[PDB]
Amino acid sequence: CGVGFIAAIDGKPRRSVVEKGIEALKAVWHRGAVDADGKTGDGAGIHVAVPQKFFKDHVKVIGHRAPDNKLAVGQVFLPRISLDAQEACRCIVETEILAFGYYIYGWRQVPINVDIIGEKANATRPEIEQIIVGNNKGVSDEQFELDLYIIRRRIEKAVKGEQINDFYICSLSARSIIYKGMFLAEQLTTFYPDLLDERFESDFAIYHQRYSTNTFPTWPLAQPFRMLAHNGEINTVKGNVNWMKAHETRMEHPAFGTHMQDLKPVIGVGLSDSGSLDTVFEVMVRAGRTAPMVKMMLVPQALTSSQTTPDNHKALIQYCNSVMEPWDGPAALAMTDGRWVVGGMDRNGLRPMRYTITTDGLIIGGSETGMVKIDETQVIEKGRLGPGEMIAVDLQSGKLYRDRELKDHLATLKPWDKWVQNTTHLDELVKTASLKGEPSDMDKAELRRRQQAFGLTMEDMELILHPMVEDGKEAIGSMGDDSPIAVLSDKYRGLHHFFRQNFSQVTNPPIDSLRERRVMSLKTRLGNLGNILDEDETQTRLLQLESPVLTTAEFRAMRDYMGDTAAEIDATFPVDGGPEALRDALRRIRQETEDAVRGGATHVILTDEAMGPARAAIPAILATGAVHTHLIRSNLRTFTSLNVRTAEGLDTHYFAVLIGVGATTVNAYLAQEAIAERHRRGLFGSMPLEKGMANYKKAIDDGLLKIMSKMGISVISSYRGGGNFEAIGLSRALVAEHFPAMVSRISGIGLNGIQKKVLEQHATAYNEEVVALPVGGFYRFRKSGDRHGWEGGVIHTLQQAVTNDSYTTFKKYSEQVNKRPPMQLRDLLELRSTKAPVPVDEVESITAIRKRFITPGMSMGALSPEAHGTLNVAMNRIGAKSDSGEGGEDPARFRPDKNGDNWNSAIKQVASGRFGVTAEYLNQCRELEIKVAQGAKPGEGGQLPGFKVTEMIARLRHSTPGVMLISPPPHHDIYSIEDLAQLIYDLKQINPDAKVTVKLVSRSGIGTIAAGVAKANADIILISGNSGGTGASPQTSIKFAGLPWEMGLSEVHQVLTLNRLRHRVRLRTDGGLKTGRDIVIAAMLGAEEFGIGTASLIAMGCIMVRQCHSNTCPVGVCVQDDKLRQKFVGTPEKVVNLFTFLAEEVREILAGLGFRSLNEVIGRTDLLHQVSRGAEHLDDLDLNPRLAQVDPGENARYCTLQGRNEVPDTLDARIVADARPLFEEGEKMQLAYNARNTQRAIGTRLSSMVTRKFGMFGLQPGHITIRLRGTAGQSLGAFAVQGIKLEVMGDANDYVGKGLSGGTIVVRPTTSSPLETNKNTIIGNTVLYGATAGKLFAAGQAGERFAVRNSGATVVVEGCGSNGCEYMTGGTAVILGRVGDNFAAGMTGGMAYVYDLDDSLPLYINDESVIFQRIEVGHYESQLKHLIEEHVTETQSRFAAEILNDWAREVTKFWQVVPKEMLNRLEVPVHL
Amino acid sequence: CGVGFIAAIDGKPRRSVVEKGIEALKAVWHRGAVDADGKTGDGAGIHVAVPQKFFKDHVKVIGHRAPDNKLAVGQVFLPRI
Ligand SMILES: Cc1cc2nc3c(=O)[nH]c(=O)nc-3n(C[C@H](O)[C@H](O)[C@H](O)COP(=O)(O)O)c2cc1C
Ligand code: F3S
Repeated sequence: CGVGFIAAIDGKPRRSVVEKGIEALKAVWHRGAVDADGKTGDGAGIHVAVPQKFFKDHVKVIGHRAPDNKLAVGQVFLPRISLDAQEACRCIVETEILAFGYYIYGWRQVPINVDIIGEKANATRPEIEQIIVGNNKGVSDEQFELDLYIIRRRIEKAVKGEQINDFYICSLSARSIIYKGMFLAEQLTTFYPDLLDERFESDFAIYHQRYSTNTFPTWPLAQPFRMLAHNGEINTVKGNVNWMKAHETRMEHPAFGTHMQDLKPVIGVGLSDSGSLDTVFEVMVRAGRTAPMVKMMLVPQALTSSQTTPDNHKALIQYCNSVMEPWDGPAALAMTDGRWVVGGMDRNGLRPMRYTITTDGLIIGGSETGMVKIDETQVIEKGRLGPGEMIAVDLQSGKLYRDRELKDHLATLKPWDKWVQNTTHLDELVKTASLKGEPSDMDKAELRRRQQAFGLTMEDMELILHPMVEDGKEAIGSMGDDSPIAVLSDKYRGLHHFFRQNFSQVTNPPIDSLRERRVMSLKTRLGNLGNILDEDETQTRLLQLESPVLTTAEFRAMRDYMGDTAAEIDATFPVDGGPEALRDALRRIRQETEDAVRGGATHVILTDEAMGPARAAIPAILATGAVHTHLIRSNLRTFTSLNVRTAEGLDTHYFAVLIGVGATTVNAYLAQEAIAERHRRGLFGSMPLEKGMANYKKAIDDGLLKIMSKMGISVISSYRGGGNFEAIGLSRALVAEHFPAMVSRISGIGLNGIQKKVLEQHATAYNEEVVALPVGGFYRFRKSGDRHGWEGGVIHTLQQAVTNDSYTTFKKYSEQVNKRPPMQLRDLLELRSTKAPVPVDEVESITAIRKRFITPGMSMGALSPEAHGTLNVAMNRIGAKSDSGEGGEDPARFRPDKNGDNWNSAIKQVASGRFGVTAEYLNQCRELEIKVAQGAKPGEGGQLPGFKVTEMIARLRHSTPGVMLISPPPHHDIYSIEDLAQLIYDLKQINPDAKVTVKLVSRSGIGTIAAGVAKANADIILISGNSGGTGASPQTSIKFAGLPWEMGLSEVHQVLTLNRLRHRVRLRTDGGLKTGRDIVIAAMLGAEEFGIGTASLIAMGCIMVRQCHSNTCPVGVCVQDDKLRQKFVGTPEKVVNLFTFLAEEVREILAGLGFRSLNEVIGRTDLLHQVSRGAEHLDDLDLNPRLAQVDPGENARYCTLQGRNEVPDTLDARIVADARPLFEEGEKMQLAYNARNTQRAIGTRLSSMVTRKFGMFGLQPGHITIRLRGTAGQSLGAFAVQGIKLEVMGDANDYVGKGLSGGTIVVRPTTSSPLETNKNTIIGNTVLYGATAGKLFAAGQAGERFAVRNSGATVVVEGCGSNGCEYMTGGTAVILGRVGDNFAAGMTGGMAYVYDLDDSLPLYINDESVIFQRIEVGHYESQLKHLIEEHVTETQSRFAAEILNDWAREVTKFWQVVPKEMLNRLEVPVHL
Repeated sequence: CGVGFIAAIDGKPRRSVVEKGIEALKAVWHRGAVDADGKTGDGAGIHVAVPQKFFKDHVKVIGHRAPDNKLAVGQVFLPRI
């Protein structure tokens, strides 16, 4: 896994670049997916210049004459199984090339060697050939390239016309060639011996290797591509393709001519994201622009409102963002035009990219800084690439442009500043809009009648509407969702309940938003779409709004500006139309919209304003979906906009789905009317109405940003009309016809059910004489309201059965719970065998079945210490496993109590915050667990209120007492599957006895992610559902996010069985498990272990009060008081009895079924049947996708291996064989070795042995020291304890000092280095992630996210990048250099010192929660002096030495940064 | 290698024709391409009438109502990978 590029600065061809490229490719085997075969790869490739002399000598040998001009060589993949396909494709190519007039020299068969390819990469091997085309018309180079591209496109279209499969073209150009395949990285020069020749010289080279998630290789899917190479993985392609489908219908350029007609469907079928992006990039380059300009137009920079860039770049970025929608997502790009060679990064800067210049006029860049062997007596400058940066090389003139120079050179071509001034805003327009013409308020009775028509209850106004207008933020709930799903319910559930949101597992990182809110934009532009292949002032003349949500006054001002060009459309249908009225209304509106747009209209306003006692309202979602889809399919969406006036919009989940369907702006007038009516009654107090509306809009925008950030999208323009949702319970026909791209794995109600529901509610509201709204139960149980999973009687009967220790009571409980109408997916299936029953005394005993149950993790921040300890003691008494969850654990509980009641936990979590993760915390467990996403709040981090953090929890988490703690949504360690494999390797090295468990959340597409994580040596997968509890979460994320585990579990099982991977991992599920029938169904689906969770809380005393976030739980389960902790009533015997009953129920059901063990039934799906609710409901749910049986064949249907999956040994092994006196005598040692980038986690296993022997703080500092010489790998010294000292001479790659636990690391350049130590990058990204103790001294600059989540470490580094010291909690950090934007963002504890020569810190710092001043206390001066002296002592630096020389005049050049919460608690105050 | 057809002259359904068809198919192994594997064939097939009662009982078991008219059953090959 990795990209890389080598370029000769002067621009002269030579063999050196090609041989160095091959050498660099030969050393990326550690990141790839190692396999037991050793021959099976997943894709590799190189992209070089054309060796003219080679092919000219070939042609001479054949017998022709070598031409004067350059040659053209096309590489093709033809089918191999047939002999007509080959002949048909050859004929097509030859009649399509000769139609232009060029001369064909002949074909050539590339020599290959099939000795190195495995099996499954050989059954689909294509026939590789080359065609030699010469130019005889004497045309120029640009024209020749243009005709070659047109010929390639026409050949592709013609071959696709005959549906001729297995055909591909890897290149057809006169400048460059591509050698790629499905072999290992190191075996590239063995499969293709041509590259071993002496005449293959070039002036540039690009190389790439990928890491696929599945095990079925397809040769045309290997990178690099033609004029592109991509690392990372793009988020928004389902939205960008839809917008390209509208951009195609107007684009045209005189360079192509009539031939333009054969490039209309630019994005073909059967491509990945890196293919579609490549196609768009190539089209935009071939039409006049240059590679830097296209890179800026497609992947722009983050336009911030700060004074740290010249206005030139701001105008340029405004133009670029106005002309095109960005292509977001983690992306490290290495692209090349015919002239330029560019290496660039995305907006957030997630992937790493490091480069190097040598004195030979040679630049080498890649993902790792130790791939090519180069002595430091040859280097000139080392560097990196920040967020949005780029580095370019011009080969025609032979020059090297860095970031700023390239920006200044690019902002000169056109007068951008004079062009941008054509933009017009709306606040100017709303201020010129006079305070006249406002209509009179609606009547109270009319408002209530309209609200009742949509099903709005008073709890929708007192719970989720009052906090918005009162506070500026959204509501909060603290328990799982036990409500029935939308289709199985019986009340009126709006259409916006059928759409579950999306999020990102390991393959993509979610974007945190409370700290990097500067890179997220909500800009909206009307009058924007047009020709994308143009450059003129008319392209930036449009209307611009600051937010897609508009109030009523703003809507009237915008309607003023629109005026005489807009067309309004009715969206109501007659109630008496008949059984097919809604379909006819849809037809009518989607015909009128098209007939009006063709008439010159440019704005369509879709209103339901005429809703009355005889006209029901069409659901706005369906209307906008139909209209947008029809406009896209009729080549008219490019002309107009789409404005929606709705009467149901009240929650932040409505606007999200409306903008996701395709609407441009959304206006909710009924909500504003309700706000005004509630204000006139004197309910908000003394605040004006405008302040309330402003607070409501701010809360809506914040919630929209939250919803947009769960997936990884940072701009609204690329999120609109993409359909980032899933419909569960809608007909396949309806979704596939009216909605762009959503999957309905189980079809549901069609149009008749929606019409029936709408008409029923409308009649109930308008013919029935209403006087007030129902109280309604959706978040809280109400008798008049909706049904729930946990009612009162069930809980009381369960608690009684548990406390009296009687089984018949528990069977009464089971009979009560297994008799309600269906409420979940697992209620419709039915067990049915064909064998004869066997007696009860023959099945497995209760012990072997109880050891299959575990309890999920529940943090100590949420639960009380007593309940946590009770669970830990109870679960260890019966032999099962418990969980500690996030928030760490008490060290003093690490030994059995004196009743033998051991309070330890057999499962430790590695949360996203690493709040208590140390070296001892990971060596005191049997079985580990990685938590990627939680069941209740997927794509989000756990929260903890500011008053829940007592002194004990503050000490246990190494934080500040009385401070809100919100975990970061992403992981900062897991940005792609390769980083997940790296982290799994780290965890398996730090603890040599435990297993690694990955926790996911059920959704569509989880199958490929599961097949990918299974290749990363993970051995337990956990699939949580959407109905899981939580400690504190927003209500929208609780009710409108996730999917039932019935889908995800079956999908993962089938996908894992398909890839012959099921026999290596185990499956575990939880979420909503209550009885034995549920467990048996889950075991039939494929699971092997089961988690219970909330039921345990009910066995200990919790009665579902749903006030966990208030710190006032009456029983005292989730509490941190003393008054309330004294009211605990829990006992372990209760939980033991619960588990015993639950296991013996499974025994009962199995004995009645006809089996004697759970292994007899796991995976046997054919024991389940589906019966529907009857001929009176007519939901067409087909669970057959859920009951499909994939045949294993040879393998079993469960795990059959012993122990974990061991991994290859790093250098640590040798160290353990050398430092034996330290482990036997306990004496001092000193070792020296040679490091290389193919050695990961150097010094971690040694730390494990030291921890097991002496402990974290048993050895004096510097007991054992190691000296490494060379560029080290990743995770250097991760989880190092005190007493270990690593000294690297050279540089480190990434994640150096991750989770430092008291050790000491020192990084310095070589003594023979001609480099300024304060101007060259030495360490990479994410340094000191979650460290608790130790020291780290570096003699260079660090990367991005330097010292995130630092807790107790001390670091001295000569520079920093962007996002430095983000969300730091404790310790000291000295930065002797410059910093980037968003510095010290979210900092809540510690201290920082910056050394400012430029006096430009107030422009980069985030003055939100920290204060910056100058040093005024000698106590804080001795600290800095001693730290810099220690730095000088260790690294022998020269910058810091010269700073120490002139101390009196440089002490006044330092800024001191101190958090705001630490203003009372500091002990020597900072002021005078 | 071979074709074959069985028909009831009067035109009344019965299990006899289907079982005789299966029996006839079970005895054409001498003309085919025998292989060292013993499992690899090159194609075989049968074409019969629709068993209305079978699928009607299936639908009844599912939970719907068996219609009065005849049924329609489509057999499809979808991708597996
Ligand atoms: C009070 C509470 C605290 C929780 N804390 C965590 C946590 O810290 N980390 C985590 O991964 N899951 C946490 N969970 C979710 C559980 O791990 C598990 O997914 C959930 O309880 C399953 O729901 P169920 O009991 O209905 O089966 C918590 C759940 C609750 C109710
Ligand atoms: S709902 Fe929560 S506040 Fe206590 S009683 Fe149950 S754990």
